[PDB]
Amino acid sequence: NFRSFKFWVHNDNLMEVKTRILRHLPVLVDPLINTLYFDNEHFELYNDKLLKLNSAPTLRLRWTGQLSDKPDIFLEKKTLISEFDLTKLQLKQKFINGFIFEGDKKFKEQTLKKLKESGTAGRDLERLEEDFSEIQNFIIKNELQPVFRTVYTRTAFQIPGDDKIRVTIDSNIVFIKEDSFDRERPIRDPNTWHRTDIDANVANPLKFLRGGEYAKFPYSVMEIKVKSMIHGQWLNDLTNSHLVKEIPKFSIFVQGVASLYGDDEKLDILPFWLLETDIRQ
Repeated sequence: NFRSFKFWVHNDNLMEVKTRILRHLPVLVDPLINTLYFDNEHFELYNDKLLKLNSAPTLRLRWTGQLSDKPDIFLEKKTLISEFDLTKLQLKQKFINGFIFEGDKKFKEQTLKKLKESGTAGRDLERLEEDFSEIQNFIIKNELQPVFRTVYTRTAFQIPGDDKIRVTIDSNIVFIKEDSFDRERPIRDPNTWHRTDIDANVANPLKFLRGGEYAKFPYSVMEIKVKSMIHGQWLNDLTNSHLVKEIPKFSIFVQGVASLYGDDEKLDILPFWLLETDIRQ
């Protein structure tokens, strides 16, 4: 309450797993989700998240669909305190560079000003202000920058107004480098919050992606957030089944860093989840 459990699901079992969940939870009803994770060039956040030091926050920009359609963009900081705490800010696209590269305070200022004018309670205005400051200071203090993106499609299962259980399955998971590490020819321009090729509004925006710039993850990732390892019993039948493979402490952030940069001599440590196994057997 609330506990998170993560599983890998083989493509061969994906449809059966979905049909089983659907018997107990309605499904929300194609667009890619983009999650663009931050770290510094020493991979400190990755190191902490894997060793489990310093509350091990992760930080990402998240938006759905094609950046062209002007989606909402979230900047989200997640920290495990038995319970994950999430600080989530909605950022207007054109302020992102200033906010993450230049310590700009003006988007916060304008936002609070508007909300205050329209009648948001003081206690709320103040909480929002703390959220802005905590995320920006986190970025500045630790020299965080956008490093890599995960892209995937999500199927989400959830009974309205019911907290007990909630289930997501993410498929088509791909990791893509988006760092400004190289002083010449950085993948992402150092003053631009995202690499601009893959977000271009064109037929194939992945045209210029190089092999060493992406990695595919082979399984779907199912997360069950509950109020198996650490009404309720379809859950047991499912998760004690050959159909899902529970993976204690799985982190998509850690996996993406390892998959992309492990062969590039940036990392001292790698996760060992125990992907040589056939997860079906």
